[PDB]
Amino acid sequence: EITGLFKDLTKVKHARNGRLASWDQRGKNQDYWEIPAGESITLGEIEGPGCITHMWMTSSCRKVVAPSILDPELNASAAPVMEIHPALGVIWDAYDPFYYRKALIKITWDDQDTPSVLVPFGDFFCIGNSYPGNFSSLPFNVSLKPEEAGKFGAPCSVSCYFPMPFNKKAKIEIVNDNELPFILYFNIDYEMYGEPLPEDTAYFHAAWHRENPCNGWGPELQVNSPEVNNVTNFKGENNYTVLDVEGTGHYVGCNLTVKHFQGSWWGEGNDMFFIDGEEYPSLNGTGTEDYFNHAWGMQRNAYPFFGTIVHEGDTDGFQVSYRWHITDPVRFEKHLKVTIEHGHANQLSDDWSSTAYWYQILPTASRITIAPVEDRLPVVPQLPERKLVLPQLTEEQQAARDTYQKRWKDYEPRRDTQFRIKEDKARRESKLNTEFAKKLRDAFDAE
Amino acid sequence: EITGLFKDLTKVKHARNGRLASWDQRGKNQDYWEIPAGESITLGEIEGPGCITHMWMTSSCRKVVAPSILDPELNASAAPVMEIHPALGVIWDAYDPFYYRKALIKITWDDQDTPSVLVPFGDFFCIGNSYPGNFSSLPFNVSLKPEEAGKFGAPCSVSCYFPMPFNKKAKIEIVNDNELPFILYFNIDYEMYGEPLPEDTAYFHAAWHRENPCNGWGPELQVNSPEVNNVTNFKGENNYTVLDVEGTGHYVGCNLTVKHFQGSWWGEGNDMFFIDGEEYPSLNGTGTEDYFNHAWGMQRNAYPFFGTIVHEGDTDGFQVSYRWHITDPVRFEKHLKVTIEHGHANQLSDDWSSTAYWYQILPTASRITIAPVEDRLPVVPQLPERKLVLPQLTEEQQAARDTYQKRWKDYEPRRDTQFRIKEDKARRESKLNTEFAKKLRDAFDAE
Amino acid sequence: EITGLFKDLTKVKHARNGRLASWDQRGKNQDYWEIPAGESITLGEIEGPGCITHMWMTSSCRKVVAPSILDPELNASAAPVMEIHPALGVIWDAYDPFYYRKALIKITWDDQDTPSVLVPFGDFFCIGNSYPGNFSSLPFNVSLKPEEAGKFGAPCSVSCYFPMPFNKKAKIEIVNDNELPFILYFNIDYEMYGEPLPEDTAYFHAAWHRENPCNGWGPELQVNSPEVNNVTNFKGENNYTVLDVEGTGHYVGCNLTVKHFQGSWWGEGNDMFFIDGEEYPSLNGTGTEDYFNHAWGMQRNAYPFFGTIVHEGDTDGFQVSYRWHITDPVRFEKHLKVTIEHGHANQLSDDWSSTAYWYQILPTASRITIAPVEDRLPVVPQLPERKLVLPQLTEEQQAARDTYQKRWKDYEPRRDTQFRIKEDKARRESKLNTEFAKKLRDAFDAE
Amino acid sequence: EITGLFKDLTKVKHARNGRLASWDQRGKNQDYWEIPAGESITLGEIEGPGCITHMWMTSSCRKVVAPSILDPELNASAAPVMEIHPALGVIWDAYDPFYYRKALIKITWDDQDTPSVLVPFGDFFCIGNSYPGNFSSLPFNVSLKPEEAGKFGAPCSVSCYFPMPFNKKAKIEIVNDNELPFILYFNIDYEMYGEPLPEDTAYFHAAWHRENPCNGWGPELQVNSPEVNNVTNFKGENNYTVLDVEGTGHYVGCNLTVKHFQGSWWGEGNDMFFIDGEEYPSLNGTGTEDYFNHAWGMQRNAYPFFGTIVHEGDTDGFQVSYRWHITDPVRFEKHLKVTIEHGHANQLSDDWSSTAYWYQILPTASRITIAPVEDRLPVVPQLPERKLVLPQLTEEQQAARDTYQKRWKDYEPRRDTQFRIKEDKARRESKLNTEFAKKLRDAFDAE
Ligand SMILES: OC[C@H]1O[C@@H](O)[C@@H](O)[C@@H]1O
Ligand SMILES: OC[C@H]1O[C@@H](O)[C@@H](O)[C@@H]1O
Ligand SMILES: OC[C@H]1O[C@@H](O)[C@@H](O)[C@@H]1O
Ligand SMILES: OC[C@H]1O[C@@H](O)[C@@H](O)[C@@H]1O
Ligand SMILES: [Ca+2]
Ligand SMILES: [Ca+2]
Ligand SMILES: [Ca+2]
Ligand SMILES: [Ca+2]
Repeated sequence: EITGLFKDLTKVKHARNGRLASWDQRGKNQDYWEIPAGESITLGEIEGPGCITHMWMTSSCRKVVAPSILDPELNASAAPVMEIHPALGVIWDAYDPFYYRKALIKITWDDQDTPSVLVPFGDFFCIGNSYPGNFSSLPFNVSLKPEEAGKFGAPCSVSCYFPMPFNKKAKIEIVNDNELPFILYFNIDYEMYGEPLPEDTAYFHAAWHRENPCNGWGPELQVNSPEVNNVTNFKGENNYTVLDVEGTGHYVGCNLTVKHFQGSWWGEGNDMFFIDGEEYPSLNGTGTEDYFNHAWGMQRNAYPFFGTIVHEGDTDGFQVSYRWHITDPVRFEKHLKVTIEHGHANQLSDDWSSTAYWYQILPTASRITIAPVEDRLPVVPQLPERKLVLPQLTEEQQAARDTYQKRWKDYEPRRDTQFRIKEDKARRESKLNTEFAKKLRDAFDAE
Repeated sequence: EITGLFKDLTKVKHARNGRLASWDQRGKNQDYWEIPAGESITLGEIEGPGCITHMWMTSSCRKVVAPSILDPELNASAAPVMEIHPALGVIWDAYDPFYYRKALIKITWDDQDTPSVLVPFGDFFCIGNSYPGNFSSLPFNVSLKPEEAGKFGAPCSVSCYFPMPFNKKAKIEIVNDNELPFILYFNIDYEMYGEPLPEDTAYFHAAWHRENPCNGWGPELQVNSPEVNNVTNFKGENNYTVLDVEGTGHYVGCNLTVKHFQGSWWGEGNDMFFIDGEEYPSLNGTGTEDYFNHAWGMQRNAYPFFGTIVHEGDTDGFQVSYRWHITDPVRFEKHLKVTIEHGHANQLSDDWSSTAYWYQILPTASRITIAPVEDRLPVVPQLPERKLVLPQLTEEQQAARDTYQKRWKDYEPRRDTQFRIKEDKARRESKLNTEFAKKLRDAFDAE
Repeated sequence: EITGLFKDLTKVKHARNGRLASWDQRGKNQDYWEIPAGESITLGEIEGPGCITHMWMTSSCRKVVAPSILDPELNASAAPVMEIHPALGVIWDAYDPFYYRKALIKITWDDQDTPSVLVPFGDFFCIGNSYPGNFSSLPFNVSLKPEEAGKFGAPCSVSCYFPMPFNKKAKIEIVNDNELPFILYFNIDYEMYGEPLPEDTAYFHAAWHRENPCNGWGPELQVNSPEVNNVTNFKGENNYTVLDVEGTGHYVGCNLTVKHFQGSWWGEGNDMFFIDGEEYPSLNGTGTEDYFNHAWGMQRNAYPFFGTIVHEGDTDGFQVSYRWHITDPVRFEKHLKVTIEHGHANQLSDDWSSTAYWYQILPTASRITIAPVEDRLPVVPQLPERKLVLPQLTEEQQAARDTYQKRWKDYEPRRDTQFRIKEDKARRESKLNTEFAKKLRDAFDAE
Repeated sequence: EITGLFKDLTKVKHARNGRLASWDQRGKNQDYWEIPAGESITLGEIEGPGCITHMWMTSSCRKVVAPSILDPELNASAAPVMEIHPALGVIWDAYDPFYYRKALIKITWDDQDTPSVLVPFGDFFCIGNSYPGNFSSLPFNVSLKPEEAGKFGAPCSVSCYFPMPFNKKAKIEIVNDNELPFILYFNIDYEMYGEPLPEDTAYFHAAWHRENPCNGWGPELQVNSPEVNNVTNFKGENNYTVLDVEGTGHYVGCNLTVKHFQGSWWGEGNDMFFIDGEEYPSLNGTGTEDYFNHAWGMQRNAYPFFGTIVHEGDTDGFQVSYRWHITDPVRFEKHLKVTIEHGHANQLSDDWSSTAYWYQILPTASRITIAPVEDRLPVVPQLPERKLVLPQLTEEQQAARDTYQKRWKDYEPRRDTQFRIKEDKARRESKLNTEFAKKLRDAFDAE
């Protein structure tokens, strides 16, 4: 009979599709949710048994910083994002650079008392450092326009093909720790099953970590100096920790964001895997790019199972990398610790953050935590404070300043009102999304 | 034991390879078929049980438009396509622009009364608008030389890796509705099985559709104006129809060719899927690029499961896109309607054409039809006619024109004869292909 | 329940991960082996039952050609490869151009009296002609820096995802026929199983071949001339042979390196497959790029199942191509001969070399042999020997020459000593890798 | 003493700078003129003796096609050009494609009864076919953003460094034959002399011509066919005419716009120059790209004295080329005819237009004339008429259409009012420019 990776297309399954989407439930063209500031919102709850098969999202986070001559009430029903150059003098909706780190995606399975996915919104979808890079891999993709590329908080399309099965419940939320609301478009595709999945089905988990700085013993020594290279590290007690989880499952890989400070090479450190509580690692690697299957540094390649999302050569000292263990998972019966030396023998004190992805049987024994929002922001240089003192103003210059400020006082509250109306639609459609998914489950189960 | 997408490589299967190919059955180097004008030709018939595993093709359609100083009889045995610049003045075989829409690929399973695949030759192989774009995806690939790219009817290699099981019969035909013959190279690889395929085996299906113009209510209104955006559309009675099919199976995606007329954006319309006769769509999308897993327009990306084949930014207003639902298929027990609003709430009157791909158990309940050839040609701007008046001619210029017309009246019928000869080879090898596949079937079944 | 190519991620397997790596077992930052000149070295032996799931390697081979002002003893403990421009006048470690062809990879399964893999180190990893090209495919990848690309012996990352099951034993070796040692970094991942694999399990095999020159009847005749194209070849006695193997299994593809001499096109020859001892080929192709799923020449494309690794357009007359038959394998019960005509009807006398990959049930019936190292080297044009005569020397010029000669006489032997020390580390780590793999085997089976 | 092309920087000149500019004479930031539709406007008149040394311009011509949610009265005081994507739904100011051909630049010297420069605005500044290309040469330059390039009527900066001496008067005018007004920014630099120039001083002249179609004897014969190539032409009576002028002076070159119809090569025709009424040309060229100092076609090169502005390989069949005879001028005592064969022996019937540049002693003997606006428009292919029909409209769709039509009824006249006010400023500043230029002249002469 039929073999190979396409074989399942040649047999029918009695499974019912459903979809959680930001679709405009007024039937109009606002097919996005305005996610409120400082709030969690449920994209949907799905009753199992079923499986998530595909996620697509895109997003925008703009801060109103100047009055516009665009009617704000009518503007609210036009295109949702005013991609208009500030030089035209007619509007200024600035880019919020770090909104991908200020928002989390949170997934809970089977009404467990802990989430199984708790990751910044960006990093989950392989946006490191809140700074998108255009790439394709087999389970994750980012479609980023070249004219939006190379800035913090650039808009782009994200897609996830990692399957997420659940016997009883799926609850998918966005946690917005931002002071600003943001626009989220999403299509979360699943299928519902007519019979339970095997009780030992492995469920999709993801967790985020940052060490900033890494606790390096030699940050001021040149990388690859004879003195650094002859230091020993076997047990890897101080290694950067990608994942430290208790249970039965397999790790399926990571993304890694590195901001490197000395301007040599951040990546001499070995991956070291500790399976099921062993004291010394059974799986020893050779270097950090080596783990990501590049060599002599990272290259501007993004391959199905590994590579570069954002290359250091294109940025102010930061790299985003990924490797998927899809046909080569790292398996564990009791425990897995995934580590990488942060520089050779933990020499360096760079800014490392990572998303770890794994599958495991429930219950989820490890309690997944997230650093608070103030520990999630990119490290960026800052212009020194310039204490501008106004020259002597003509009456004409003072009246321009006063007229503009009066426009700003009238305009900003009118935009605020339009934001509040859209946030109301989001909270309303959150409920509707869960209600329709319940109706779909019940109608499917009834036959 | 062995898991992951490569696992079937680790176990033998008692199945016998065969291949339908345009190989030169004289044993010489004309390993192509001259497909005759206005005729159908059978690439081959294969007795089941078996599965199509791979198709590769390439093609050329030239029109002789000028006399050549190349001996036409010897020229017939040189390379099959005279890629010689018209400025050399020695030959002119002009490119036929729309031959990809004028020819169909037609596949009938198990001696059914209706084809299960009836699609223009281009569109089946993800050439939209008879206008190749270079790209790769998991099931379909086009390899297009940059020097041939950017023109109607460019030569290129096409490859398909969608499996096509059949229990009783496969009949693969080209329907050439062109006034010209065209050169076809092909390799269709299949394997033969020793036992029947299960009765719930889903068979490969594809069908082509166009709405030109779409029935837009606001083609002259600016896209994303507040008036357009506050129109409602829940039921999608007037949505563009990608697929409307009765049976049990699953949709596995589409290509979509859009020629956009107003010069704004064509893509605001939501995908809406109607499963198993439901009145309101159960699967609600957010936008057309969103369905194709891009955002804020389409990008010049072609990923394994989605993207752009031909970008609007490179063309005279047209886009060719695809999405594959290989791990996330849209299943149906009785019926499936795959629709997309043509602009938000079907505002727009653009030229939309699509290839829908799906698998279903037999029988093919739905008679698959195709629009006639006059309805399949790309919409292109035309130069105004120029009623050129010859100047007063010198004797020398009159002699040149007469000598050239004489050369043309001798040369064209010599080229016509060489075409007719190659067409007799194609008709001969059609029969031989089916005879050999029968020998191979009988020898395999004897052992 | 769960379907599609990711499905195996949703079930746990009670299998234990292991890895053979070049990790520094002093715990320091020499995570590479200095592979000795004219020696074989075991990367590791693993006791089955198990499966290789992933290999990553990179390599460097430099010849010391000038004295350095870098302290040679300290330099041994710095970065392993001195990528320092010779115009600085401080060091010169020249690139060894053909080391990819002078070293072999050699894999023996279940203690058989033949290796099952015996292929030049480069060709195995889809580096043809000892001349890397940057590309991705589903099973094999090369990540080559653009700065390093376009030369013989360029450093690059290689990865292999073809699974390699074994019930009793895996033995992975490098055979270095080079007069120079070379640096090898490697990570070889596998999993160990608690029960045997089915005895009918198909084992990974690969073998290498070269015809230089091919035995052409008409190398001086223009390709695609009428005289060439009307020559017949049905039976393919003189076809280039990619593979000729007795057993039960399936061919999963090749790489092919062609150096072309006449400056026209090397690729008119058809693939012809002979299954189970048939006299005439049952699988006839149409041309060599056609086999590689390109058309009208090879393109600068590398797609998941086929394409170009190195494009003839970018070199001095040579191409490196691949095709993978992963979902479309060529199966055989008794025998398989994979051939391609070398030019149409074997017209041409070019330099062809290939790696064939297949799976088969044990035993390996025939010894896999390899051409000796003198027959494995790329064909490169040579500068005529420029018999330089020194002019009359000033005393200062003579003293400069003597001083330099003297530095070289002291420096070279100090670099030799440092190579011998690293070679001793490789031989020591060879034994430790096998001992650790046995400990892991025993501790796994103990549970 | 000092030599070379820089030498004149080492000697002072008792000459006064002046400048005609579109500077905002309200002292605000509208430093452009809205040139009224269907009017001429004087950029300025300058009393001699003096010399124009430098001209810079840019321009914009938008058509309001949709209602804006931008307040139009406030919008008039923001940036002058709403470079805002129509897909945002907030504004639509469409590009007018042919304004470069609908407006002329007209310069009259010494109050003569003819202009000495009468050339379409675009063509004068080496914008051919109302289609800018980015380039630099010694006397003319275009700086065109890549984002704006590849479209009719793209905004770009133009600069002219040809000197224009005048003993008595310079009058510089724009002649706007467009139905639409357009924005013009300009800076025209000159110096004023304290004594007359020698009376024999040669004055700058330019004239424009178009032959569409050219009067070809053989447009349907393949270019470079032996029949075409053996037709003779010594006297060039039917040659394309770049310049045909009576006086004493020198030709300093041309730009040439060709739209080529047969898709071979337009450029086999020789330049032939007839000096001082000779019957047979004394200067015989070899081909059209040869005249332009390219070969085997035109290249994407733009060099100080010659090259390509717009390359045929980037357009729908049209090329724009230039040559400057700055050190190699073509001198005449009584008469010059500059001709080029329109294809070999005037075979072809393509669309040729040119700007000829020359210097000559006054008087300008013959009126410089120009084809009327309807004879100046690029030849472009036209889409067939779409004859859309509205479907049956919902009450909602009808209400949206009525609301949008009402917004447009109100909005368009509001934009018309703002254009009329800016046109009043242009007419006002025309007078002020000439008044100020007279005050400068008188103040300088007083000194
Ligand atoms: O890729 C080989 C080695 O080169 C260096 O960049 C190290 O990080 C690595 O282990
Ligand atoms: O990608 C987000 C949204 O942007 C617009 O171009 C819409 O087509 C889409 O719904
Ligand atoms: O790809 C079509 C044909 O063109 C030539 O390059 C041949 O090698 C091939 O069979
Ligand atoms: O450049 C040499 C010759 O090549 C052809 O394109 C002719 O137009 C020209 O005279
Ligand atoms: Ca290391
Ligand atoms: Ca929408
Ligand atoms: Ca052939
Ligand atoms: Ca000529």
